[PDB]
Amino acid sequence: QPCYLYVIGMVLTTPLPDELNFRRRKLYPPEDTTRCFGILTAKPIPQIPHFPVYTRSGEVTISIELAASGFMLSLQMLELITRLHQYIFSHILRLYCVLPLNVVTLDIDFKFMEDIEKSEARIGIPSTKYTKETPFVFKLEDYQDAVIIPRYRNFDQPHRFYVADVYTDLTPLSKFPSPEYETFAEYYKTKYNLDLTNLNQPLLDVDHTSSRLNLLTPLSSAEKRKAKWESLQNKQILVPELCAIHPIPASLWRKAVCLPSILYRLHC
RNA sequence: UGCGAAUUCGCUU
RNA sequence: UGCGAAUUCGCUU
Repeated sequence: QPCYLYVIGMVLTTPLPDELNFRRRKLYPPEDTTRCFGILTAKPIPQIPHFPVYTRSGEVTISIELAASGFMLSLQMLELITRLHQYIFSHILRLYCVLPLNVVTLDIDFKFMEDIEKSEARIGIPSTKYTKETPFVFKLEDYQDAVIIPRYRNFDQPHRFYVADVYTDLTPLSKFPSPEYETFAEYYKTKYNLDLTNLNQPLLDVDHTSSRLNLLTPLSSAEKRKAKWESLQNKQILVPELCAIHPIPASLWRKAVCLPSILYRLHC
């Protein structure tokens, strides 16, 4: 049997208005980045009507458009698409084929997949050898569209964070929030015993990547505790030298988290 | 919107 | 060894 390839078209048709931007976020139109997701099927898809997913940035209209049909794919290629599929749900979201598309005309982003398979920060936390002679080097560009994880805690279940702001006015030698430490560098030294080989780097603003499965629609003592918690998490200021960059870029992570909504919608 | 701890209560016959 | 409610605390920077 041949193949059918659909694009999951996303547009932010209604951006979050100021009065609903409680966590005062930056809005992120999906349509601003060319890479996105798609569905590879054996049987064709019945043209579903446009439907909204409610995301951090506003109301995104989802549309399922046909990209190709009646073509073939090699076993090796299917094995790759497949592995990726399992990776998206087991590792990215921690939950026939969902795969990434990208221009060169949208198409299967095999290279991107090859990079995910090749990256050392794809499953957990990679090791590094920063020394005085081989210092951590900060390239701003690597933190524009990025998702990072702390290298120094949660080995078994790494938390992942959107880079929300690069604070260039800050350094690990800037004053630390809590009184018990003079500086960021001291905090990580006294507490985690981490030495920094770069004391000029900017610091990072973060935003948790976690989401509610179901976004098809727009509080107890449980949200009352998860309040202060999730709030403190997003008030955390991170040091790049201490964070690994995730192979999946942020702007696609934003799109990936709409996937469980969309597939639920399509199966009904 | 998590990992845990304690305390006090509701639902069964 | 569940479904919920309230109260008070621990872990992040």
